[PDB]
Amino acid sequence: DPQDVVVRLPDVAVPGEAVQASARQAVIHLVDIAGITSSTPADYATKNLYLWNNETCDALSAPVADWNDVSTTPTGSDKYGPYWVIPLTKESGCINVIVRDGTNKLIDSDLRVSFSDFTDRTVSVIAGNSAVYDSRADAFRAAFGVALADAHWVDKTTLLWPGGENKPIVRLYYSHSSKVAADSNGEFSDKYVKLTPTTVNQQVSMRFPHLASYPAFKLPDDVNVDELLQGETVAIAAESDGILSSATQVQTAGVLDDTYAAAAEALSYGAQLTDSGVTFRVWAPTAQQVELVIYSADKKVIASHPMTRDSASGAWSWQGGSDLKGAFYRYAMTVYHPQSRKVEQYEVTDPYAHSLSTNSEYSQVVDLNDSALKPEGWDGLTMPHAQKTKADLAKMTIHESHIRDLSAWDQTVPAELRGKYLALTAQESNMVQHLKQLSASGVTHIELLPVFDLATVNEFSDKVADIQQPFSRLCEVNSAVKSSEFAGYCDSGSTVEEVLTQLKQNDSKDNPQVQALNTLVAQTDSYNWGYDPFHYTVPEGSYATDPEGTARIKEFRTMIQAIKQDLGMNVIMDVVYNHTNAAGPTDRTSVLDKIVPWYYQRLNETTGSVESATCCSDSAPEHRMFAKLIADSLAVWTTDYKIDGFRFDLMLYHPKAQILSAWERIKALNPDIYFFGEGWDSNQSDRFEIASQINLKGTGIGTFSDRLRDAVRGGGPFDSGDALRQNQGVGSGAGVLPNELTTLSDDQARHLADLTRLGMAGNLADFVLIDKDGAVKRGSEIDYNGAPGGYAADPTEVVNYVSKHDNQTLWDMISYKAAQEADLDTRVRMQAVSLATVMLGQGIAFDQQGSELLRSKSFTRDSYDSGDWFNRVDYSLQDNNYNVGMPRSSDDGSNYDIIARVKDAVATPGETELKQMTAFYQELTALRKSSPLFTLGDGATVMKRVDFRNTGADQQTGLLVMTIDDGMQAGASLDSRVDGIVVAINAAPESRTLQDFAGTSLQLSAIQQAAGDRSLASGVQVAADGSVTLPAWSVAVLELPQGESQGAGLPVSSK
Ligand SMILES: OC[C@H]1O[C@@H]2O[C@H]3[C@H](O)[C@@H](O)[C@@H](O[C@H]4[C@H](O)[C@@H](O)[C@@H](O[C@H]5[C@H](O)[C@@H](O)[C@@H](O[C@H]6[C@H](O)[C@@H](O)[C@@H](O[C@H]7[C@H](O)[C@@H](O)[C@@H](O[C@H]8[C@H](O)[C@@H](O)[C@@H](O[C@H]9[C@H](O)[C@@H](O)[C@@H](O[C@H]1[C@H](O)[C@H]2O)O[C@@H]9CO)O[C@@H]8CO)O[C@@H]7CO)O[C@@H]6CO)O[C@@H]5CO)O[C@@H]4CO)O[C@@H]3CO
Ligand SMILES: OC[C@H]1O[C@@H]2O[C@H]3[C@H](O)[C@@H](O)[C@@H](O[C@H]4[C@H](O)[C@@H](O)[C@@H](O[C@H]5[C@H](O)[C@@H](O)[C@@H](O[C@H]6[C@H](O)[C@@H](O)[C@@H](O[C@H]7[C@H](O)[C@@H](O)[C@@H](O[C@H]8[C@H](O)[C@@H](O)[C@@H](O[C@H]9[C@H](O)[C@@H](O)[C@@H](O[C@H]1[C@H](O)[C@H]2O)O[C@@H]9CO)O[C@@H]8CO)O[C@@H]7CO)O[C@@H]6CO)O[C@@H]5CO)O[C@@H]4CO)O[C@@H]3CO
Ligand SMILES: [Ca+2]
Ligand SMILES: [Ca+2]
Ligand SMILES: [Ca+2]
Ligand SMILES: [Ca+2]
Ligand SMILES: [Ca+2]
Repeated sequence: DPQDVVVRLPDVAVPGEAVQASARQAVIHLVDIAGITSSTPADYATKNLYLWNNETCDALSAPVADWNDVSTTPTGSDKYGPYWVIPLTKESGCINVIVRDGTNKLIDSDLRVSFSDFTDRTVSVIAGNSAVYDSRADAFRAAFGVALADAHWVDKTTLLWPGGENKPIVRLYYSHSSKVAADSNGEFSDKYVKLTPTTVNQQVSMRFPHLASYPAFKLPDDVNVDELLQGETVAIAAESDGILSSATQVQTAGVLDDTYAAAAEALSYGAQLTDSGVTFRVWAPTAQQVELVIYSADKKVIASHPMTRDSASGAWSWQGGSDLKGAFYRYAMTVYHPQSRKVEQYEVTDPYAHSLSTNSEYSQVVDLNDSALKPEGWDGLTMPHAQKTKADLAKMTIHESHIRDLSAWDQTVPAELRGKYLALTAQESNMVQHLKQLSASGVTHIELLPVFDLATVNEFSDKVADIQQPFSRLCEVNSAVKSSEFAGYCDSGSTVEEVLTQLKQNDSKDNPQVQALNTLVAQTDSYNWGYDPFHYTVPEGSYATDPEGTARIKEFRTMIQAIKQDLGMNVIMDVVYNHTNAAGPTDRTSVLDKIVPWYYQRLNETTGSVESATCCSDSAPEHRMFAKLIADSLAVWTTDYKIDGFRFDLMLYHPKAQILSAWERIKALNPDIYFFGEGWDSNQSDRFEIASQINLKGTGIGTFSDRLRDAVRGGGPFDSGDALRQNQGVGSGAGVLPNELTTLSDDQARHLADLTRLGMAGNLADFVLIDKDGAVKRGSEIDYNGAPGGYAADPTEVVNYVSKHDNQTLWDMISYKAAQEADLDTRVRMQAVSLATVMLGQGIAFDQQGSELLRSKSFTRDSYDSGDWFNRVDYSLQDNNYNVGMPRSSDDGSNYDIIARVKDAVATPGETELKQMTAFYQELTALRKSSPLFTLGDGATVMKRVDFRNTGADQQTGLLVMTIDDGMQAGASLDSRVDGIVVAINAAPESRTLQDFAGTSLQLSAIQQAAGDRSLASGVQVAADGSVTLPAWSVAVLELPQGESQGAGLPVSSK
């Protein structure tokens, strides 16, 4: 088309520098983009700089602090703009500048000119842009070149772009093999499509509501999208004469979904065994070439196959023989990546990989149904615990565990199984026997921290050193140790563990030496929580005895079978679909973003940079093919690994619709699978309806409740310093046993009691209780940091807990918070009292591995990379890992002062306390499952049967009294043995007497009577008249015994 105006650069040269700063000088160019378009010779008399020294930048020589002084006018100027020569006292550091016309800012931003980064101290700026450029050419190309990525090709015919609104020429340029750039004639001569303004359709605004305010443009219905998506596309806008306004890169995930997803969703992906052979398929709708590279066991290329592109789906496939089973493979990609703007060439593992080589370098063809990859009996393995009804689900009592935390320290686990899946098969080890005991007593589910393929442990054992090994080994594999203050131990002949123990003696807030060595250990040990996804649907390799090939698959299943069959527990996996470990075209662990660049990651709407609000490389579960990958991945964990439930990490970054979609998909495989996650606020509500506590009401999708958690623990996860001690919780005596720093008022204490009672009734929005002032409140009317406290529809949608892998352990919180006068035995009872609010509540019960052993991390708040030393759990019951060194200073350094003040208040728990806490713990879990009344499942049923005494403004502070009705006003007798239950948690130093049940023949539960002196209710007195005397820091479960008819019980009061 020749009538089309040709888009071109300004008909002016790219500018050199006006002047170059001399000694004790800096030079600022203002590149006058408007006057480069020229017309009228520009007048710069009113341009001026405001120059001042503060504390961070002070190099200016004679800065005039008078804001109203506009006399710092240009030193000179040429056709490209003015420049300023600025005297200096020094050529290092920086200067502060605001660029003005008169007193108005041309750049609404205090500028810092760093001599350290601009060594010739000669920089350029442009009006309306806070960026400091090294040269006018750079700034010039910034203004008249490609920049950012704010154009959004969202379906076949709709481009959303700011830069093109009310511009005469708006075009989508595209180049198959090079980056769209101006000619030798300054002309953009690459091929393009023409764009005409239009109106955002309803389907596009529904799909992309965060973009609905973007100026919309239409493409011809006959544009060949497949051709444009093969290379670079750049949206370009231009004036009426053809001069370039702006040019930006294009985000294409919307049009990729509109063009390909319907066809692509019908296909299955990865290396798939069939009856004819093996079918390979990978989704790569923008790739120019995909070659399947086949590797021998020793990683030699033994074949290379150009794959067949299916043009409806953008998937690539190839079919080979059945003998390819066990073979290693990668996809050789030829694909444009917008981040580098190059057509990249690299081999990538399969995102649908189901088996891996060591350290995930190669994917491997596997048939997960092979009986060689199954323990004997696998196919008939069943759930030891039902999950079918809401009452089934409410019984869930979760023990959140980590593969190394379980066995790394257990000398009774065979050495070669320590830190391995197979440690769970060590039937006589302390660890497994302790777990069996916990299961007999009513822990029902093991929840496993990441056992999918994580990135952050090196699976080549030669490159790893663990604290149980010689310190010389640590030196060999970690070259930083050589130049560390611990270098001398390289010759010591002792283990790293022996050195860390030795370092305990002089370790202090002033000499944090244990943490110092451990930070080096952490770089090259086997330890990480593993919230760092490499491949979503392969087991982690470092947890296998053999990480090379399929061995880990059978070992994983042997563990799963042992937990269900040897230990009697169901299994929940933590899954982390909300982010990838890395993105872009070069990083070793960028898998998804090498194959389909900019599709699987969530990007900033204007820069196209991968967002990091999760921590890392944010994913895009709102995109259709990643939603499919998630669902397909869960299908394998469900069917092929027999996982009973999934906990979604940062579920709030997922659309509600996508989570429910995945759930219906998985429920069609197994109807009893349970989904829950972290449903905080992801700040993504502008893009879709997030999968949050609030939005998931009624769905049956569970969420961690932070309500009872914070009320019982005290404070919040972002407390530091004195606040860690001041913010006592119900479990540590808020308002009844104050420590020396706190100012908690009685009203504040009663408010925590409201959140705790609300949580023990399942944290429902509609539950009705009497609040701290004696007023009638619905759950949703109790405040929690401004949000409605109660949010659920059924208690199965709420997971209560007072300790978790992240943030401080319960014991460390009690240690921060307990008054000096609380002795060691009282603190053990505070731990049990805290856990009682979870274990005796209607919400699903969740707890950190080792709360029953008073688990400590030496005050470490965030132990994800703190190794075996700080995450130690001692199943030989010698101690609780308390006081083993100051925690990592980079995250807890601002807590050293309060740590040192509170740390040594009482002795460190030893074997007597550990056994006592475990008995306490098993007493609580046995109580939880002793009656269906504790686990009613259905919220309306909770509302009809659960009530509280000792409420209102004159309540006895810290005394929690819950009643569960099994009498006629409620409905049927769900429990044949009792007409009602009373739960009384006396979180207080005073003994207390209940008269609410005078005359009722109330009696103590048989479980607690049988524990005798060892019971949380030791010393409870039930008088003849039915009054109950509760010791300090006690938990009592009482019951109305049943006679041969459902009695009156404990009718809920209508309020
Ligand atoms: O001395 C205490 C503060 O110390 C530190 O501040 C120093 C800076 O670090 C240092 O760089 C330098 O400041 C320079 C600054 O960085 C440059 O940007 C520039 O400032 C000029 C600015 O760019 C112009 O726009 C203009 O300012 C006008 C402004 O735009 C206009 O809106 C109005 O300002 C009024 C505010 O709108 C109004 O809210 C109110 O201000 C409140 C304020 O909001 C409130 O927070 C409180 O101020 C606190 C402050 O928050 C504290 O942090 C602390 O200040 C210290 C800083 O933190 C350090 O950074 O204490 C303050 C309490 O005294 O109370 C204010 C009420 O008084 O009123 C505003 C004024 O009426 O008016 C101006 C009109 O000119 O001109 C600016 C310069 O004139 O140049 C700065 C160099 O002067 O120096 C700082 C030390 O002086
Ligand atoms: O994103 C990086 C962080 O990731 C990890 O954080 C995870 C948490 O550990 C985990 O518990 C969960 O958090 C959710 C939480 O469980 C839910 O309850 C809820 O959180 C809400 C909370 O309950 C409410 O109280 C309220 O918070 C208010 C708060 O009460 C109030 O005091 C104030 O907050 C101020 C702080 O008190 C004050 O100290 C300071 O905070 C600074 C901080 O000092 C500084 O170091 C820096 O923070 C860093 C941090 O040090 C880094 O380690 C890293 O944080 C990560 C965590 O460590 C991970 O464990 O990066 C941070 C910076 O990005 O900067 C802080 C300030 O920005 O000032 C605070 C105010 O500015 O106000 C708030 C009210 O706004 O609302 C809470 C909502 O967030 O939901 C949580 C979901 O985030 O999951 C986390 C997963 O990421
Ligand atoms: Ca320069
Ligand atoms: Ca791994
Ligand atoms: Ca580590
Ligand atoms: Ca956002
Ligand atoms: Ca009954």
